[PDB]
Amino acid sequence: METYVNKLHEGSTYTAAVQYNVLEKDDDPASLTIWVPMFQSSMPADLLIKELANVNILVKQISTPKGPSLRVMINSRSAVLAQMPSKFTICANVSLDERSKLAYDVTTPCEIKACSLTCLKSKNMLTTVKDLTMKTLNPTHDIIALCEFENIVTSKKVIIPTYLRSISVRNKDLNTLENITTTEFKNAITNAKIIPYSGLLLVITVTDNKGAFKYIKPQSQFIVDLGAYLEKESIYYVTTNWKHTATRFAIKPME
Amino acid sequence: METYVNKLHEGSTYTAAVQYNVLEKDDDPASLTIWVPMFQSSMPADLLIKELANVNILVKQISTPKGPSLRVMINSRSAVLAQMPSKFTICANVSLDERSKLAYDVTTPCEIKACSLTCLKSKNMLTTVKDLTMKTLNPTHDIIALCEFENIVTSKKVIIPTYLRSISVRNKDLNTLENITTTEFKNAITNAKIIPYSGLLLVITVTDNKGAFKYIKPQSQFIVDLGAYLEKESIYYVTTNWKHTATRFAIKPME
Ligand SMILES: [K+]
Ligand SMILES: [K+]
Repeated sequence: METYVNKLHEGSTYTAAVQYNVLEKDDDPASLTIWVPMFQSSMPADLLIKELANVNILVKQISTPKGPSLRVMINSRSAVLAQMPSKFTICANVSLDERSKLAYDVTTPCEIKACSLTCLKSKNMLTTVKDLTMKTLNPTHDIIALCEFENIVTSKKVIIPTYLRSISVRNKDLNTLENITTTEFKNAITNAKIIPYSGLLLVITVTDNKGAFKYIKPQSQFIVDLGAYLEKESIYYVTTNWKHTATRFAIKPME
Repeated sequence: METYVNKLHEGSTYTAAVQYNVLEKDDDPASLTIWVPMFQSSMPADLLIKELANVNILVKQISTPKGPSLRVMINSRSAVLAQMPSKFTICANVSLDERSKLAYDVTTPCEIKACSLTCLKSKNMLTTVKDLTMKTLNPTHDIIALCEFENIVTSKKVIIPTYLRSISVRNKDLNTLENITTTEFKNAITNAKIIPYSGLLLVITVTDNKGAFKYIKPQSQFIVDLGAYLEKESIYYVTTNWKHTATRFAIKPME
């Protein structure tokens, strides 16, 4: 099994962000990716990944008010994985590969092809997009991150534009935008990481609270979902073959 | 242009449920389907469809907290279509066909290939799945509608299972289920309609409020989204080629 460890946060207690790529144990197997609800651990990541790799996964496709969902079961957990959610539900459209299909309401064993563990800061130092929608007043502009990938098989470039937040900008600040797209903000976008979680997850390190980072807790990790953009993709194919090559941004007047 | 009128409700004032299948005006065109927020009209449907067919549609793909979305603009509206939403946003993953792609933030004219108008009861006589999630106490069972289609090109059968509601069932009622899956309920499922809206929309006529229909307003239309199940399909292909052949149900103990 292929394993991946990315120590974005290098403190002893951290938030584990775990994603498995799996394959139905059957002829004509469905292929799908499962991300586990975040949980805190204190076992060093290079040891925790060995435990994560040894679990057994079963899935069941079900119908919910939101549409098709996958019920996930994780067992064969070792003692440290008491820490880890073992029953939970994820979106089937994101999780399942293009052309991959599961019968409904049948508990289905899956073989693990790969396991990725990303270490993030503690939950109180994580900021979401939803968190920030409650932090603006009559905004004037949208901030979008432009996530650039190269498909290493085809050489094709791919841009995924992901919404970050809306803000209000003073007219005088528009001349250079320097009070909004501060040096801190620009460097944080340039150096942002995209890792295998929620399909893909953009992680921006918020180094202070000025301008485009206003009302964010300093030294937070601002995490952003890309999986909604991967519904029609195979997530395992994407995390194997889409090389993250750059992150840019756009500040757009709102519509 | 192909047009479709389904008079499910045959009163003079009705809720118009309108869906357009369109094609980007370009070489290598994207194909997509747009459904319009429901609105009330009193123009007879066989006349309103002529006005609906004459509109002009433009779309713009944008990024939002929920992922990729399509901003829709409708103009070339005649006087009666003052009644109709002319600017609104829908989910891009449902709307856009498999393998169909739009550049971001570019307002894009679309040619209308087909227009469907379905007449539903007035908004106060429509019941949603969300409405009913607030109408049960420690439920014991889920009710699922099993929507059966035949693909008329390939002859393949397709079942879309859609969640309706959860309910609590008395132990004594389980012997025959007759107090839950009443004669009224059974006939309403058998005779349910699926029409081109929200991708596809299941419409169940609620003929009374007993058993599986408890806490629903009598003579309501219980409307259920199938579009979440069509993300990886082409909606125009589906409404042209998936013939609705039956509707069944399952009452499942909850998990
Ligand atoms: K997918
Ligand atoms: K679709």
